[PDB]
This record gives sequence, C-alpha cells and structure tokens, in this order.
Amino acid sequence: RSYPCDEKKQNDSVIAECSNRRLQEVPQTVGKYVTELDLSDNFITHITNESFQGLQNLTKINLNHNPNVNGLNITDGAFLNLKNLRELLLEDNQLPQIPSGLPESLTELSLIQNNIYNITKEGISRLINLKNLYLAWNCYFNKVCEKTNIEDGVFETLTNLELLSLSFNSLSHVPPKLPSSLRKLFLSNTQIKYISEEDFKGLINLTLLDLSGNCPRCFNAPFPCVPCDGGASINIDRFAFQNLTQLRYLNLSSTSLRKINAAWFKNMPHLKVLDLEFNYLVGEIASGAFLTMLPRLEILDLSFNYIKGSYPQHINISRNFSKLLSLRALHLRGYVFQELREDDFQPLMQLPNLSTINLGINFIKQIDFKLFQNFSNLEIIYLSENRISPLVDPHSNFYHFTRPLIKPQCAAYGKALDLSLNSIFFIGPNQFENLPDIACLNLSANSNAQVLSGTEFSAIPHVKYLDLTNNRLDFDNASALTELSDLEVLDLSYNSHYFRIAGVTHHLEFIQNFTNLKVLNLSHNNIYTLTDKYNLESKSLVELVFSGNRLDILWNDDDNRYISIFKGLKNLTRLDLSLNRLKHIPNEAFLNLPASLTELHINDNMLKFFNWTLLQQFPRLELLDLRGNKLLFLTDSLSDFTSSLRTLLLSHNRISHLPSGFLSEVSSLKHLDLSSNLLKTINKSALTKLSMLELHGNPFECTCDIGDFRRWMDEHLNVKIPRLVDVICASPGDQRGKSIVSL
Amino acid sequence: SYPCDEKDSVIAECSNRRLQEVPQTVGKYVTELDLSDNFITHITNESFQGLQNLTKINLNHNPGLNITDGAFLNLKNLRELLLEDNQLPQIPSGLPESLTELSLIQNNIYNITKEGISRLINLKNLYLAWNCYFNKVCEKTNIEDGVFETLTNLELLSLSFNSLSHVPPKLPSSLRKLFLSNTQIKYISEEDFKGLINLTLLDLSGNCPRCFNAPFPCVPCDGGASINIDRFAFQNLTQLRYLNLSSTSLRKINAAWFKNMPHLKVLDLEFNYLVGEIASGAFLTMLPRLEILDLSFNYIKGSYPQHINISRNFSKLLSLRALHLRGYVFQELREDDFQPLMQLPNLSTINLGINFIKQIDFKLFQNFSNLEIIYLSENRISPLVKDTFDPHSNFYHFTRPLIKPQCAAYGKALDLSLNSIFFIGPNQFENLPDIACLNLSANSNAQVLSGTEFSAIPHVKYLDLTNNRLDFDNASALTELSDLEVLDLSYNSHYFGVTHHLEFIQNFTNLKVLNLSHNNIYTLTDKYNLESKSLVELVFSGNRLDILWNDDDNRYISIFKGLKNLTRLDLSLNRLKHIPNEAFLNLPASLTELHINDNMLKFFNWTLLQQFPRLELLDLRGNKLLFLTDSLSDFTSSLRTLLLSHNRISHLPSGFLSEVSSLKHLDLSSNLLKTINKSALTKLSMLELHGNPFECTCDIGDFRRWMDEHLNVKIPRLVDVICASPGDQRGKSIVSLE
Ligand SMILES: *[C@@H]1O[C@H](CO)[C@@H](O[C@@H]2O[C@H](CO)[C@@H](O[C@@H]3O[C@H](CO[C@H]4O[C@H](CO)[C@@H](O)[C@H](O)[C@@H]4O)[C@@H](O)[C@H](O[C@H]4O[C@H](CO)[C@@H](O)[C@H](O)[C@@H]4O)[C@@H]3O)[C@H](O)[C@H]2NC(C)=O)[C@H](O)[C@H]1NC(C)=O
Ligand SMILES: *[C@@H]1O[C@H](CO)[C@@H](O[C@@H]2O[C@H](CO)[C@@H](O[C@@H]3O[C@H](CO)[C@@H](O)[C@H](O[C@H]4O[C@H](CO)[C@@H](O)[C@H](O)[C@@H]4O)[C@@H]3O)[C@H](O)[C@H]2NC(C)=O)[C@H](O)[C@H]1NC(C)=O
Ligand SMILES: *[C@@H]1O[C@H](CO)[C@@H](O[C@@H]2O[C@H](CO)[C@@H](O[C@@H]3O[C@H](CO[C@H]4O[C@H](CO)[C@@H](O)[C@H](O)[C@@H]4O)[C@@H](O)[C@H](O)[C@@H]3O)[C@H](O)[C@H]2NC(C)=O)[C@H](O)[C@H]1NC(C)=O
Ligand SMILES: *[C@@H]1O[C@H](CO)[C@@H](O[C@@H]2O[C@H](CO)[C@@H](O[C@@H]3O[C@H](CO[C@H]4O[C@H](CO)[C@@H](O)[C@H](O)[C@@H]4O)[C@@H](O)[C@H](O)[C@@H]3O)[C@H](O)[C@H]2NC(C)=O)[C@H](O)[C@H]1NC(C)=O
Ligand SMILES: *[C@@H]1O[C@H](CO)[C@@H](O[C@@H]2O[C@H](CO)[C@@H](O)[C@H](O)[C@H]2NC(C)=O)[C@H](O)[C@H]1NC(C)=O
Ligand SMILES: *[C@@H]1O[C@H](CO)[C@@H](O[C@@H]2O[C@H](CO)[C@@H](O)[C@H](O)[C@H]2NC(C)=O)[C@H](O)[C@H]1NC(C)=O
Ligand SMILES: Cc1cc(-c2ccnc3cc(Cl)ccc23)ccc1O
Ligand SMILES: Cc1cc(-c2ccnc3cc(Cl)ccc23)ccc1O
Ligand SMILES: *[C@@H]1O[C@H](CO)[C@@H](O)[C@H](O)[C@H]1NC(C)=O
Ligand SMILES: *[C@@H]1O[C@H](CO)[C@@H](O)[C@H](O)[C@H]1NC(C)=O
Ligand SMILES: *[C@@H]1O[C@H](CO)[C@@H](O)[C@H](O)[C@H]1NC(C)=O
Ligand SMILES: *[C@@H]1O[C@H](CO)[C@@H](O)[C@H](O)[C@H]1NC(C)=O
Repeated sequence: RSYPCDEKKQNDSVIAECSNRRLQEVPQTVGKYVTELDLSDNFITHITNESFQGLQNLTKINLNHNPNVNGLNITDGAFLNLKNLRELLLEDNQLPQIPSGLPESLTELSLIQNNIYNITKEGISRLINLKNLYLAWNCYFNKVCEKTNIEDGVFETLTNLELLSLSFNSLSHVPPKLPSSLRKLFLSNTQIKYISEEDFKGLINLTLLDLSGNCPRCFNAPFPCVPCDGGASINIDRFAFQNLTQLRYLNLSSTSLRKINAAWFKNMPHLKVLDLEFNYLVGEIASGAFLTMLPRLEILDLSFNYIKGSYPQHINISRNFSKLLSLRALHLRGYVFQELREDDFQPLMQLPNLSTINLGINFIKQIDFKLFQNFSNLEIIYLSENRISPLVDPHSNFYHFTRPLIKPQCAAYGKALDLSLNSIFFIGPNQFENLPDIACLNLSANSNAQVLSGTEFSAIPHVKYLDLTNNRLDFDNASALTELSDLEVLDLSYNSHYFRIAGVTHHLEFIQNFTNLKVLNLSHNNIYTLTDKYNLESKSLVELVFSGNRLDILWNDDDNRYISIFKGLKNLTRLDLSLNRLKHIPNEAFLNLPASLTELHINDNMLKFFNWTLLQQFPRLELLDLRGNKLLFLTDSLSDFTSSLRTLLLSHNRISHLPSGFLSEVSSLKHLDLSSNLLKTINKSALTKLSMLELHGNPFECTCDIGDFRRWMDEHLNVKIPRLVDVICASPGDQRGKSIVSL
Repeated sequence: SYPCDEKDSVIAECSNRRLQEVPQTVGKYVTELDLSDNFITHITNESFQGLQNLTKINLNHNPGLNITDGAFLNLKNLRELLLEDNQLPQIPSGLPESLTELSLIQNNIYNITKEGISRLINLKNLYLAWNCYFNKVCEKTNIEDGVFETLTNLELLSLSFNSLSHVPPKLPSSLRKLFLSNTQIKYISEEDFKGLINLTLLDLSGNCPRCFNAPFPCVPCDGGASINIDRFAFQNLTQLRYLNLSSTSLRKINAAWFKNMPHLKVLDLEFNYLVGEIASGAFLTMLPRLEILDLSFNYIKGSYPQHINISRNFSKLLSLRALHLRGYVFQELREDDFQPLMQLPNLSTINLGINFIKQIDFKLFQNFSNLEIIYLSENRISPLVKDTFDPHSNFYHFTRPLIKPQCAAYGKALDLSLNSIFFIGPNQFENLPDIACLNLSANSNAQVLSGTEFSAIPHVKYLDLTNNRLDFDNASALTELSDLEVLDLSYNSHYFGVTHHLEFIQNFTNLKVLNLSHNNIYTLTDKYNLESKSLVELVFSGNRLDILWNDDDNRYISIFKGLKNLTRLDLSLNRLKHIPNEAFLNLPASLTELHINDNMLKFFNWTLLQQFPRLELLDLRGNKLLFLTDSLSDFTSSLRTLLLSHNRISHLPSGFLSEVSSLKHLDLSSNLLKTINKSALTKLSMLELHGNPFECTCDIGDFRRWMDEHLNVKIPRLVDVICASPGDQRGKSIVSLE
C-alpha cells in the first residue's frame, strides 16, 4: 500500500502517480518497481542528485508546476545518475536556465513555461538522443529577455531530433543550423516577420511547420498582441518552402495575410492541412490561385477573415475550390454575411469526400437550404450562431477549435444539422423544407416557443437525436413530436415558458407514444405539477434525467397524486433525481420506482432520512448515489436488504458512525464512498469483496483508538484506499493535519 | 419581547418563527399582530384573550386551520383580518362586525353564505380569490342569493380564480373595484353590472382565455370562442378607470361598450386575437382620456408579417401616455406605420419588446415631442452599415419598470438589449433623438471600442453594455461620451486568458459609476493603475485580484490608489486568500463602504482601519476569518456597520463593545461562537448571532442578562439563536433556559 504515491500497473511497467499531493521534497517512500514517476503540481523546491537515488530504473519523471502558492533549484548533475531516463518534464518550474548536466539517455525534454532566455551547447548539444525538444513560453512579453539567445549551431548535433517547439518566444529570426532529422518545427508567436529562402533549407523531412501568430491579426486578439508595423502581413519569400516536399501540415493562422502566393505550394504535393484563420483573406477566397496547388488538402480553415465594419449580402467563393479533390472538412467561421444562395456553394458540390461544412458565427440571415441536398457525403452541417428566422494550457491548438462540432453521441446517428443560437423563435411550416434526411438536429437556444402538435418535424421525419435545450417549448399536446417515430434521444434541458414566472404546468403524455425512445432529459424544467395524467409511461425508455425539478412538491401532494410517476417506465435502468430539494421520500413513492433499475441518483438533495429496507424491491440495482445530502445514519446489516448493489456513494453527508457488521457481508459491494462526512474512528465491530473505499475529508481522532483500523488497512491491501494524503487527523492538535498513515 | 420582534401604533412581527400556537407572551399594547408563515393549527377564543386593542391580525400561511365559532368576536377594535393559505372549508362563523377588510384567499371555501358574512356590514375590502379552481371539489362556487347586497359600505370585491360561470346577482351600489379574473364566466348580460355607478375598475381577464402557450393550466372556451359581452353590459358604468380584458380571446371589440365611459384611463387587452382590431379600430375613437393601452401578445400563430397595420384612429387617443405593443411580431417598422402616434402630445413610452423586428426606420422617433422611453428589447436589429404563484399579482402586465429608473432618470432612454447588434455599425445611432440612457446589453457584440462609435448620441450619461464581447483595450474607448456618469460592463469577456487595458476611465470628466464585475481581469497592459477624480463607485467583483496582488513584481499595489473620489469599492468574489498589507493601505482613503465578502480570507489586519477615517460600512461576509481585535476603537471611530456572517470566529472579545460606540450594526451570524464572555460585556442597535453553536449551560446567562440589561440593542431572529450543546438543549433558543 504505497504512500504518498498511487502506484499501479501501466501496460507492462509500473507507474507512480504522485501529483496534487502537497509534497515539499521528492518522496523516498516510492516503490522500487516504478519506472515512471509523476510528482507534478506540488510544493517541491530543491532537486539534488540525492533526490532519485534507489530508483535508477526510472524512465519518465514529471516535475511540472513545482512549486505552487522563487523557482526550482536543480543542482547541476542532479539526474546524470539516471541512466535510463528517456523523458523529463520540467514545465512551469520558473527555471532561469536549462539544467546543467542532463543525462545523455534523454529522448523527450520539456522546458516550457520557464524563464530560460539562453539556449546553449553547454545545456543540450550533449543530448544526441533527443527526438522531442520543447522550449515554448520562455520569452513572451518578459521585460528581460528583450530577445531569446540561441547560441549558434546549438541544435545541429541533435542529429535525431524530430520535434522542436519554440513557440511564444521572441526570436525575430529563424534559427540557423537546424538538423535534417526534423519532421515538426513549431515557431508560432515568435515575432518572425520575414522568412527567407535560406531559413528552412535542408529540412527535406519536414511534415509540419507552424508560423502562426507572427504578424498577428492582433485586432480581435484575446491576448497581448503587437501587430506588425502598418497592417503588414508576415513576409514569406517566393521559394521559402521550395525544398519542403514532405510538408503535410502548415499553419499560417494570424499572420495578417492579404494575398497568398501560389508558389509556396509548388513543391508540396502532400499538404494535408492548412490553417489560415485570423487573416484578411476575403479577396483571396473569391479568386484564389493557390487553390489549384492543393489536390491533396483534407482540411482547410479560413475562419475569422471577416472585414472590420462590414456585413455584406453574399459570400464569394472562387471556382477554384473545385480543385480541392481530397477535401474532407472546410471551416468558414466568422466570414460574416447575410445570404447563402445555391450558387455560392457550387464549387464544393462536386468534391467527393467533403463531410464537414462549418459555417458557424456568420450571422447569416437566409440559407437556400436545398443546396445541401447536392453533397454525396455531408455528415455535419454546422450553422450555429447564425440568424435563421422562421420560414413561411500551452499544448493546445491555440487558433482552431479542436473539440467536436457536434456531440459524438448525436453525430453518430447520421447527418447532423446544428442550428443552435439562431433566431428560430417558432418552427415555421417550411422550416425544414428541402432538407436532406437529418438524423441529428440541434435547435438549442433559439428563444423558441413552438406549441408542438406532431406536424413540425414531418419533413425530416427520421431525426433520432433531437436537442431542444434552452428554449420555451410548449409540449402540452400529447401529439407533440410524434411525427418523429424513430426518435431515440430527446433533450429538453432548461426548457421553460417565455416568462419564467413559476407555476408552469406540464403534460407529459407524448412520451408514451414513442416506441424506441431511449433517453429523455427533462432536467431543469422546474416541474412540480402534471395535469390530467399523473404518470409517465414508456416501454422503451432506458434513461430519464429528472434533475432540477420539484419532486419535493410532487411527492408530498396531499392526495398522493404522483406516488407512481415513474412506475410505467417499465424498462428504465438509469434515473437521476438529483437537484430536487428532497428531505424525505414517501416509502410508497420509492417502492414504485420501477424495479428494472440499475442506477439511481438522488445526490445533491437535502435528505435526512433514507429507508434502506426498500432496496429489496430492487434486485438489479448496482449503483446508488446519495452524495450531497444530510443523512445521519446507516443500516447495521445492509446485505439483508440487497445483494445486487455494487457501488454506493455517500460522500458529503452527516454520517458519524459506521454500524457493526455493516461491510460484512455485502460482498456484492465493490465500491463505497464515505469521504466528506463526520467519522472520527472506525470500530473493531464494523471490521467482503470491497475493492475501493473513500474516506478523505472526515475528521478523525488519531490516536489511539484508531489503531484497529490501521492493521485492517494492512491485512487488507486489496481494498484500495485512494487519496491517502487527504485522510486527515482532526485531533489531537499535535496530529492535526497528518495523514492517518503517518503514525 | 419574545418571540415577537416589537417596534401611534405598535407592530409585533411574529412571521416565520415556527410557532405552533398564538403566543401568550405578547405585549398588551400591540395593535398589529402578524403571525404569518407558521405552524399554527388551532385558533380558539382563548388565543386572543386580553389582546383587546388589536387593529389587525395576519394569520396567512398556517400551517387545515381550525378556527372556532366567534373566536374573533371578543375583539371590538379589529378592522383587518388576513386568513390566506389556511386550507379553510368555510368562512369562519362569528367574525366581528367591526371588520373593514377580510381576505380569505387560497382556501377551500366553496360556499359564500349570509350566515358567514352578511352581518359584516362595515366591510370595505373583501377577498375570496383562489378558492375553487383546478379541483373537483368544488364543481362550482355556491354564492347565496343576495349575500353581498347587505354590505353597502363594500368598495372592493375580488372573486378572481374561482369557478362562477356567471356574474353574481345583487351587488352593492358602493362597489368601486370588482375583480372577476379567471372565474369561468363566458357571457356578460346587460343586467350583471347594473346599478354599479361607483365602479372604477372591472377585471374580466382569463374568461375565454388565450390558452395555447399559457403557463398555468388553461381552457379555451368551446371552439375559438371569445367571452361574449352584451352591447349594454357597461351602460351605467360611467365612472370606470380600469378595464381588464386580457386573455378573453377577443377578435372584435364593440365601441358601444365605451359610449358611456369617458374617464377610462387604463385599458388592458393582452393575450387576445386583435390584429384585425388594431388595424380597423373603431373602438379607438371612444377613448379621449385613456392613458395606458396594452395590446400585447396578440400575434397570429403561423405569421411573421412584414409590417404592423396601425389604424389612423390611434390619433384619437389624445391622453395616451404609454402604449404596449409586445408580441405583435412583425419584420419591419416603417416611419409611415407610426404616423397616428406622432401627434399624441403626452405619449412617453412605446413598448415594442419581443416583436422580432429586423429593421426600424429610426428617424421616426424624432417626430415625437414627449418620448422618454423607447423599449426595443428582444428584436433583431442588426449592425447598420448603410447611409440613408402570488395571488395579489398582475398575471398579464409587466408590472416592473421597463428600464432601470437610475438610467431613465437622465432622460430619453433607448433599450436595444437582446437584439442582433454583433458589432456597432457606422450608422447604428444616426437618426436617433438626443439619447441619455442606452441599453446595448446581450447583443453578442464584439466591437472594438475606438472612441468614434458613439458620436451621433454623444450625450449618453447611463450606458449598459453587460453580457457582450467588447474590446476596450484602446484608451480612447467611449471617450466621445464626455457626459458619461454610469457605465456597466459586467459579464464582458473575449468570445473564445485576456489582457485588459483600463486607461480609458481616466479620460472621463464626469464618470460616477463603473461596473466591471465578472470580467475575469487578472492583468493590465502598460499601465497598472486606474485613475479618476470623478469616480465614486467601482465594482470589481468576479475578477482576479488575487493574481494581481500575488504579483511577483508588485506592479498592482496601487490599482485603485488613484481613484481619489472613491467612496464604494466591491472586491467580492475575487478569490482573495490574503491581502498584501500595503496594497490594502493603498485603497482610496475616501472610502465609505468596502466589500471584501465571498472570498477566502483567513486573516484580516484590523489595524489598517486608522488609514480609512471615513469608513462607515465594512463587509467581510463569507470568508474564513479565525479572529478579531479586541481594541476596534483604537483602529477606527467612523465604522457603523461591520458584517462578519459566515466566518470561523470562535471568540468574541472582551474589549469589543467596550468601546466601539461608532458601531450601529454588528453581524456575527453563522460563525463558530460557543459563547459570549463575561469580560466580553454604551450604544449599538442591531446584533446578529443566529447560526452559532451556542453552549447552553450554565453560562452564558451573563449574555442573557446583558440582553435584559441592554433592551435597546435589538437582536433579530432570536428563535434561530440555537443551543448546539448539550442535547437536551440541542435545538432550542438560548432565551428559553434558566
Ligand atoms: C441530458 O441527459 C443526457 C443523458 O444523461 C446527457 O447526455 C449524456 O451525457 C453524458 C455525460 O454528461 C454522457 O456520458 C459520457 O459519455 C462519454 C462518451 O463515451 C464514449 O466512450 C466511452 C469510453 O470509451 C464508452 O463507454 C461510451 O459508450 C462512448 O463510446 C464518456 O466519455 C463519459 O465518461 C464518463 O466517465 C468517465 C470515467 O469512465 C469520466 O472521465 C467522465 O467524467 C464521464 O462521466 C460519459 O460516460 C452520455 O454519453 C450522454 N448521452 C447522450 C445520449 O447524449 C446530456 O448531457 C443531458 N443534457 C444536458 C443539457 O445536460
Ligand atoms: C498550428 O497548427 C498545427 C497543426 O497543423 C497545430 O499543431 C498541433 O498541436 C497540438 C497541440 O500541441 C497537438 O495536439 C497534441 O498532440 C500531442 C502529441 O500527440 C498530445 O500530447 C496532446 O494531448 C494532450 O492534450 C490533450 C488535450 O489537448 C489530451 O487529450 C491529452 O491528455 C494530452 O495531455 C495533443 O493531442 C498536435 O499534435 C499538433 N498537430 C500535429 C499534426 O502535430 C498547432 O497547435 C497550431 N498552432 C497553434 C499555436 O495553434
Ligand atoms: C387587470 O388589470 C388591473 C389593472 O391594474 C389589475 O388590477 C391590479 O391588481 C394588482 C395585483 O393585485 C394590484 O396590486 C396591488 O396594488 C395595491 C396598491 O395600494 C397602494 O399602495 C402602493 C404603495 O406604493 C401604491 O403604489 C399604489 O399606487 C396604491 O395607491 C397594493 O395593496 C398591493 O400590494 C398590490 O401592489 C393593483 O392595485 C390593481 N390595480 C388597481 C388600480 O386596483 C389586475 O391585476 C388585472 N388582472 C389580473 C388577473 O392580472
Ligand atoms: C453594476 O453595478 C451597479 C452599481 O452597483 C449596479 O447598479 C446598482 O444596483 C443597485 C442594486 O444592485 C441599486 O441599488 C438599489 O437601488 C434601489 C432604488 O432605490 C430608490 O429609492 C432610494 C431611497 O434611498 C433612492 O436612494 C434610489 O435612488 C431609488 O430612488 C434601492 O431601493 C435598493 O435598496 C438599492 O439601493 C443601485 O442604484 C444601482 N445603481 C445604478 C447606478 O444603477 C448594477 O446592477 C450592476 N450591474 C450588474 C449587471 O450587475
Ligand atoms: C447544441 O448546441 C449547443 C450550443 O452550442 C451545444 O451546447 C454546448 O455544449 C458544449 C458541450 O456539451 C458545452 O460545453 C457548451 O457549454 C454549450 N454551449 C452553449 C453556448 O450553451 C450542444 O452541445 C449542442 N448539442 C449537441 C447534441 O451537440
Ligand atoms: C438592459 O436590459 C437587460 C436585459 O433585459 C436588463 O437585465 C435585467 O436586469 C434586472 C435587474 O438588474 C434583472 O432582474 C433581470 O433579470 C435582467 N434581465 C435579463 C433578461 O437579463 C437590464 O436591466 C437593462 N439595463 C438597464 C440599465 O435598464
Ligand atoms: C466573428 C464576429 C465578427 C464581428 C465583426 C464583424 C464586422 N465588423 C466588426 C468590426 C469590429 Cl470593430 C468588431 C467586430 C466586427 C462581430 C462579432 C463576431 O462574433
Ligand atoms: C412573442 C412570440 C411569438 C412567437 C410566435 C410567433 C408566430 N407564430 C407562432 C406560432 C407558435 Cl405555435 C408559437 C409561437 C409563435 C414565438 C415566441 C414569442 O416570444
Ligand atoms: C476519399 O476517401 C476514400 C476513403 O478513404 C479514399 O480512399 C479516396 O482516395 C478519397 N478520395 C479523394 C479524391 O481523395
Ligand atoms: C431494455 O433496454 C435494455 C438496454 O438497457 C435492453 O437490454 C433490453 O433488451 C430492453 N428491453 C426492452 C423490452 O426494451
Ligand atoms: C421502511 O420500509 C419498511 C418497508 O420495507 C416499512 O415497514 C417502514 O415503515 C419504513 N420505515 C419508515 C421509517 O418509514
Ligand atoms: C466626487 O463625488 C462627490 C459626491 O457625490 C461629488 O459631490 C463631487 O462633485 C465629485 N467630484 C468630482 C470631481 O466630480
């Protein structure tokens, strides 16, 4: 049972996770099998060559973010002793120089987020084995350095280096004498404004070059941002990329480009991905000679090139876009225009493999929707934040938004259409005319107040994942959404009436009509009364999310009206009743929770009482989540009540005592969470296939009655007890603040 | 006193004290007993023995309630009895004839018997709303023939939210205000409102309602049928000021209805079907004295027409003060469409909210000589780039001011919140009247403020830009509005770790109030101070002072140091663990009021308050403070209001109150006191101790006596000043012991 680290198997070797653990030195209590040690995000101040003796087998050390709340003192030669150290991470250590005397065995080295202004032969030219060197965020609006000093030739002895990052450093010019072995060179945000024919000569293996953020489009710029003198673009020579025949990824985002020279791409037959955002390329997009040089481009990003001051009627697409045969995905966010006609997109209609058109953030008023019918492979039409009306971390892509445009779970069903954040205030009769067969539709946040009658989706009848969240939809009618007989996922989260005065009544009869509806999300609808029918009914449904509603009212109704709301959900396995303000649940109401349940969530309510006997009604229940409540006690024999429960979550409650023979002999129960409660000790009498037990944030009384518990922690090494550091003695005050393991 | 808080009359507040019976510990004086929101179950005639000079009793919201025969009869000076939310089956028998106002709202009273109320001849104001509705039970409210005709001094009768089906016969001529909203009447005969010549207000709303997209359950009349109202219904109603026909599903309005009614002042037609009537509008000629007209939410379902068709007969509305046209829904507003309103000499509010209007020929608001309030929220104006629940509430009318008073007070106010102005167009404000108060809130507006955008309306004094994505890192930003006094930039952030440059503030000659809450400000470029000689209030909540002041090179020790006229600073929600001692001392010594609440403060240097000689109010709530001096007097003598709610203070000196003198309000609620010392015990007027784990034996009784000794020092919420230890005591009020 490791301390303070969490050791464990990783593939075919053993790993010590020792982070966010307030340590002030390296531990010497580390397992002897460990080959990779993460000590990051801690209060460690000094490293000497003593700090990692008896761990010669180490391969990977991470000392990132040390310390938290001067710098990190690394005594020269501190690691030379580690003959198998391949990867060494030293980010955010406030270093003032590359550590002296680093071990030749290294292959990956990160020195990001330091105050290293000097790249010497003294520091790195001895590491002939480096593949991956990362030096970014080292001189970035640091008043000293005025400029990064790159000792000449420092890099040429690195004859096996494949990755060099120097982004967010003031370099003014490209370092000379870079090794032939490079495949990826990152020079983003380096105030490199001119690029010569010499700069990238002898890099015949380059697959990636990043020159983004030089001559920034510093307008609309979140961060500190010095645009070049005038409005000037980065200046890239005519033959700058001539010997770069392997280039696959080129990023020229935010280089203020107005024109694009087609000659840059004459010897680049494999360019796969080209980022051109935050530039001024509206003219170029209309003509675009360079589009003829890119038959293999798979991703083009031209987002946010809009002209300041302008909201022009139409977009203008070069016919040359048709010369983009390999194109998978086009990103045109924030060009900004009013009307999209069938004709404007003719070039793209032939491109065989085009699956993503991203047209977010253009404030487009009208789209001639029939155009999308002419694409044999659209999977993702993304029109968020437009104005359609009704019809009648330094390791992150800094400039191109990387997360999925549309949730996987939605997109997975088929064609995806995202009309979130438009002006669709009611669903017009012609709203979805001429649309291809949409499987996944997003109307979220349209101030949309439709009274659903079963006729509004008929033109796209096969939607399977509908997201309607954050509108004002009236689904009082029991015919509502029935025209979509294949619907599998409906999200009504955050739907209210166009007033948010309380008191709104709901009719939920439409639910029963669906024959393969699987997941329904009624969260935050502030549901306190159902009118006429008082039960939910569906043979299909599997998941119901009832969070953020007033079950509290519903279930204390004088007349027992809703004692059976969720019983007629006959196949349900997952029910979330969190955030419903519950103090006490009517024993009758709980016994009508449908017995098909596997996962019940009642967390974040105000329960003082929970009747454990009722879990006999639930022979297939595996996960009970009761966190964030006020409960005071537990049954003294849980095994009696259920023998199917695997996971029980009691963190953030008021429980002070663990009953005798409680854990004995539930057996069923693998994971039990008791953290953040009021336990002071754990009795000899309370002392199973339990494989994890959470106890952090409980005020303990060490010493001495606690000793029982300890020898239990030693004879049961199988019972993993996470987060030991945060299992803290409350008292006596001489122990206070210690782990209960310190003794 | 206990348990009532008691203060030409005398009011005992016994609201919300979890009382289970009418206290007998009630000062004989008391003429107003408020017992609402409690656990009271029975009211016998024992309950108000020797409380014989009571004027008013509230018993609302208890807890149904078992009130005995003639239980209130004893009380000869009782005028006002409120009995709302008491689950009563029937009106109480034996109510005192002295009553002048009764309320029986939210009960189960399905029968209006003479037995119950006909002997209450001094009644002036009767309320029986919300009793029979949405329940089986009763099928209909049984109202005894002639029950009201003996209440000849009755002025207001409210039966709203009951099922009546027809208006009650035999109503007393003295009625001035009859309320019949949501009562299920669908026809109004000539005879129903007969002889009621003193009526100033009639409410018939929710009768044949416009149900579809109504919040609460709602039932349109069979078919699409409106309420049917005889031609003459209102013939002998010449005195009416208020007519409420909201949600009556009206298509056609009979101008004859208003022949005899030349003083109607407020007409409400929200939630009807009157797009046709707004167009023709014969009834509009019968309203010379009308001041507030409301045609809101009459949109035709399906439709989103180009234009709004406004009858010329709108110009026969010479007394109109405020017109409400929300939810009409139309794409474009032409200058020509609002001609009829341009000669109305006293029109000051046009309300066009929630119409989804794409365009507005703005120059049209120049031909109106009294417009103070143009409210255009939730429309779709775009950047311009070209030259030329509670019973007693109003269900259908938006009661609250359309624009914050503080803004409108400066003059002509334009609200364009929740529109589509993503950047400020070059001609955005051309052809506007001289505008003092502007709301541009919630427009996804990403404009780069360069000091030229606002020049067409340069006399703006109040400007609201909250919930946008503005860039004001240029020092010229907004400086074209030299008369600017209030500027709100709360919840502005970059669209996607953003620098801020806050030099623009300094340029303003006359800027009173700057709000930058929730701007996640962690760094300032170039200049590290904020400078101004005008600014009186800065709000800096929801920013990252914690970063700026844990700054390794001390660049921000004097951020606010230069706001020389500052009296109110708000550093709430700044995640401040610690304040650097000197940085604290560099807060404008002009301060009257300092808020450092809802941070994470473990220590607070109580000495640095000698430096703040004007300080009246200090707010430290919701932190982690472990202790306090002990000698507050030494450190300041101006402090009137100290707020310590929600800290970890376990000791209370003991040199506190001996002597601070200056202090009028000390708030120690939700701390960790176990007791108040004997050494711990000259004027102060409110003390807040509830929420502490008090140790209830056998001291402190000294505090118990010190409460008796010092009666002046009001302590609120006694009932929640709770013994944590030891059960027995656990859960009792410290005033109960011996
Ligand atoms: C309305 O309510 C619905 C239904 O609850 C919500 O939609 C669900 O949202 C949840 C989370 O909010 C989703 O659950 C997550 O699915 C992710 C995708 O999993 C894929 O890969 C995994 C692993 O390889 C497979 O098991 C899986 O089948 C998928 O192939 C997971 O990445 C998430 O992981 C969770 O656990 C891990 C630990 O294992 C943690 O790191 C995470 O924190 C996390 O909890 C998770 O399981 C679910 O997929 C959604 N379903 C649907 C149908 O959309 C909506 O969010 C809600 N609406 C609103 C407005 O809130
Ligand atoms: C200019 O464009 C180029 C692309 O042409 C772009 O380069 C990309 O940089 C990102 C960010 O560094 C890389 O993505 C990472 O790849 C590394 C190695 O595979 C991973 O370590 C990263 O994963 C970490 O972070 C992830 C979340 O971001 C986590 O999932 C995970 O836990 C990791 O901790 C991440 O996957 C990417 O490899 C390159 N692209 C290529 C082809 O090499 C560059 O960023 C752009 N420049 C700027 C300033 O935007
Ligand atoms: C139909 O339209 C009618 C036209 O207004 C609505 O009648 C109004 O109903 C509301 C809700 O109950 C009443 O609100 C009450 O007003 C009185 C006011 O008393 C005085 O004191 C205040 C103090 O400042 C002052 O502002 C006023 O001018 C008064 O002189 C209060 O006792 C209540 O707290 C509450 O504010 C309106 O008073 C009433 N108007 C009139 C003229 O009687 C009616 O609500 C509409 N129907 C529906 C269903 O909404
Ligand atoms: C950004 O910061 C602004 C400045 O703090 C916020 O504006 C202030 O908002 C508060 C409420 O948060 C207002 O204070 C209230 O005003 C009312 C009005 O009282 C009336 O009667 C009193 C009698 O003394 C008179 O003095 C007033 O002038 C009014 O006639 C009070 O009744 C309340 O109790 C309370 O004091 C401020 O007035 C208001 N200031 C301004 C300039 O508007 C603003 O809300 C913040 N913005 C955001 C988005 O959070
Ligand atoms: C529908 O569109 C909305 C609006 O963009 C998406 O909501 C975002 O969801 C992501 C990931 O779930 C959140 O981190 C953001 O907070 C949301 N943004 C906003 C503005 O609310 C939503 O995910 C979309 N639905 C689907 C199925 O993809
Ligand atoms: C500008 O318009 C916004 C949007 O309507 C107003 O925001 C409201 O502010 C009040 C009180 O501060 C809140 O109770 C409401 O919830 C807000 N509404 C919304 C939709 O956010 C704001 O009051 C307006 N500003 C001025 C100066 O009048
Ligand atoms: C992507 C995007 C672009 C713009 C925008 C469009 C046109 N002209 C501008 C001028 C200025 Cl000074 C600032 C922004 C704009 C506004 C909002 C937005 O979300
Ligand atoms: C004022 C307002 C009006 C509308 C609206 C307009 C036109 N036709 C409709 C048809 C239906 Cl079923 C529902 C709503 C409408 C929607 C939202 C809103 O706030
Ligand atoms: C399109 O995708 C297929 C499947 O991967 C690929 O084999 C094909 O070569 C691609 N077509 C073009 C024109 O690049
Ligand atoms: C219920 O859904 C579960 C999936 O959770 C599935 O295994 C079972 O077949 C379904 N049965 C019915 C009748 O829907
Ligand atoms: C707990 O449930 C059992 C039925 O399993 C019932 O007899 C008992 O009344 C319940 N306990 C409480 C306190 O309601
Ligand atoms: C400072 O504020 C006070 C108090 O409102 C005001 O009287 C004075 O005129 C202000 N100073 C300036 C320079 O405007």
